[PDB]
Amino acid sequence: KALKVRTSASFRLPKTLKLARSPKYATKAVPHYNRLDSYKVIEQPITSETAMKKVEDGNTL
RNA sequence: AAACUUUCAACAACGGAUCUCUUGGUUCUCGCAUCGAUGAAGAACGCAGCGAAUUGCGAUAUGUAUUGUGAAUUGCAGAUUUUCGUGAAUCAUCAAAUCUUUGAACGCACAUUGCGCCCUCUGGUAUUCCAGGGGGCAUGCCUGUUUGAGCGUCAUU
Repeated sequence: KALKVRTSASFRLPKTLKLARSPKYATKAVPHYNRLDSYKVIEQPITSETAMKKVEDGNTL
């Protein structure tokens, strides 16, 4: 007894212990290898003659 | 008389009838029961040495694995010797995988390849910033879970 004197007439939802995930098995099972590798990002270089201008003269492959 | 018009012939056009064909349909019978949040159906964009479509598949992209078959594929090119072999093939089979972006579509959005937050790791002086790799975060309901709320309500110091 001697109850909780409150000030806010507004009764908000009382902050509580939001527990985190501790799942009994991995959903994915095997972590997937990198979607987008080094080699998989950059495919072919270019041979359009006006790129080979830009390579040699501008220093941009 | 010629030209012309007409009729009719052979040959030639035009045109695609007829005939004959037929990997399509068609109805009838029989057998079976098997989609999907373990992401279905559908879509989008891709992917072939040379593909536009089709067919197949998903950045492991006309496939990988497995098994069988036992030498193809074939338009060209090309391999490779694997041809008394754990092994050819646009083969069959198919139980292992991959399965972009989507889509019931599920972080929140969605005429946008937009905008977040969390966990973890690696870069950059980094718990907080950025970036990269991974794994997440939908709603309802259910069973439990812990955390709580109500002088709803009981019993105690």
